[PDB]
Amino acid sequence: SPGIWQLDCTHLEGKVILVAVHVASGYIEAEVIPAETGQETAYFLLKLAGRWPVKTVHTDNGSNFTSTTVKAACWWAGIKQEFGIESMNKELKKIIGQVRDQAEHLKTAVQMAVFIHNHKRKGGIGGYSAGERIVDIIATDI
Amino acid sequence: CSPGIWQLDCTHLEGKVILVAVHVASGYIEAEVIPAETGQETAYFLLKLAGRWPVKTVHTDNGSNFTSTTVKAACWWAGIKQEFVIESMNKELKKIIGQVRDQAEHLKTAVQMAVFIHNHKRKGGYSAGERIVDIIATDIQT
Ligand SMILES: Nc1nc2ccc(F)cc2s1
Repeated sequence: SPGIWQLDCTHLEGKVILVAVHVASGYIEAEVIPAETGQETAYFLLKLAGRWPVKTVHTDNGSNFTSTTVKAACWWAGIKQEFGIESMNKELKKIIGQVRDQAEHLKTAVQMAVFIHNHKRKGGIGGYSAGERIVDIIATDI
Repeated sequence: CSPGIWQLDCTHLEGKVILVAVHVASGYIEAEVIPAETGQETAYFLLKLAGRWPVKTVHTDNGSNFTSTTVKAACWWAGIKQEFVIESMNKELKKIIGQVRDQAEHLKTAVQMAVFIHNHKRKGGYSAGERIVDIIATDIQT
């Protein structure tokens, strides 16, 4: 189902990175957040939901994800939370390692890695990148 | 017009700076309150945008944040041509901001609520969110 996303917090360089994956496509969005809090998580989720048609979000029982602020954002946006990507975290961290030297700050490196992940040609022919896939899948669904 | 073209501009509200991106072919928008009207903040926003959508060309005015070499380096890295609608989009967005404000103390949150309403709810029978995905998918498929 094209409305399903997984969200998770992972950790690198002593910082927190919130990762969202579109399950059907493998498309990713990620951002370094100042602290592993409900407030930061809710803002991230609200931005995500204004951009893609988000219906259900699967997370673990981490305190940021079970927070009242996240519950409120999901309620406002009409998102169903399921409690309850690890390979995605691994792939994202791998790409981060590949570009890390091209930025001073991890926050910039993370966005470079998202770009690379979503846009890189897969299987030796155009049209099968994560970013091309999510667009095709969502368009076909509507 | 080409599905890879976006316009970016800054607008102001309550003494804060709001960076706005419009996908020209669809009317879809992304916006965020940014800490300062700087090249660094603009470049970060643009890198995130470019990691999410296939951005080929960005139109802006000659504001110092848009002409900065940090924005230029981001465009180089991401393969984006800079060229030096949004007017009305700014007014539209501000109107919605007032309408969602009841669940948003901070303008930061309000802005994202308004983007959500603009892209998903307004149908003026497709939403801008449906249109962008259909325009881009059709481009990919051809
Ligand atoms: N490596 C790690 N860094 C942080 C930073 C914050 C936090 F809450 C948990 C962790 S685990």
